[PDB]
Amino acid sequence: PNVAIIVAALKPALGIGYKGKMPWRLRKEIRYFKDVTTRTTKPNTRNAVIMGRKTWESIPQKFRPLPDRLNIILSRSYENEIIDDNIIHASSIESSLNLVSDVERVFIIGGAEIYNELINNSLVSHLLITEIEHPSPESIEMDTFLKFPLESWTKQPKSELQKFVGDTVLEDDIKEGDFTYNYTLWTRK
Ligand SMILES: NC(=O)C1=CN([C@@H]2O[C@H](COP(=O)(O)OP(=O)(O)OC[C@H]3O[C@@H](n4cnc5c(N)ncnc54)[C@H](OP(=O)(O)O)[C@@H]3O)[C@@H](O)[C@H]2O)C=CC1
Ligand SMILES: CCc1nc(N)nc(N)c1C#CCc1cc(OC)cc(-c2ccc3c(c2)OCO3)c1
Repeated sequence: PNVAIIVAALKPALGIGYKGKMPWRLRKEIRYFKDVTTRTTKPNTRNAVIMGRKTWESIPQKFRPLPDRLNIILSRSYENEIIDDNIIHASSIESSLNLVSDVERVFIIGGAEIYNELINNSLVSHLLITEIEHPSPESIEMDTFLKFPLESWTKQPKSELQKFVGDTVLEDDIKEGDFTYNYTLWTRK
């Protein structure tokens, strides 16, 4: 299964959150998030999403786990166990892949502690970074930042991104309030 990292970051500091939660609510970006992590090319198969313990708690308690997707929560306290059909607790990402079978794609959906560690892993080959632009980056309060070495990564064209998402609509320069974001694909050099 292909392991990929999906994230929304504000240029150029690559910020993601403030005081434990996201400092922006983009309606079309959430729709993009729901479509890519669910869509499958192979018959009778489903995609998996790996998240941190703090992200799982921040996600609405009545709207968890995420429907149509295999929810995997990383925790050093919990053992490699299967609770139900959708929720699986694992210590590492290498152990979670061996435990589950018949999975097409694997997505990494948060958070900061997970992003910074899994970027330097051989399993991850693709990045679905949503680069957000703002006229005044200093105005938005931020304390959480991404530590990615994008110099070792190659930015793929829009045609390569379209193949990865399928028939998902990709709009250029999506303006919501003051924010302007674009979907980009990244592969290892
Ligand atoms: N815009 C975006 O694309 C998104 C932004 N975010 C932002 O990121 C922030 C969340 O990041 P953060 O606070 O770091 O929370 P995380 O989701 O990264 O979870 C951290 C917790 O997960 C556990 N953990 C971390 N690494 C491992 C590991 N390697 N093995 C086992 N367990 C591990 C630890 O708990 P334990 O010791 O119990 O195991 C730790 O306390 C939020 O503020 C949010 O705003 C998050 C998702 C998306
Ligand atoms: C959807 C935001 C997002 N975008 C991208 N590009 N990558 C990501 N990893 C994420 C994310 C995330 C975790 C998260 C945290 C959260 O608490 C603040 C709420 C949501 C969330 C936000 C909107 C939702 C939803 C979940 O279910 C469907 O509608 C989702």
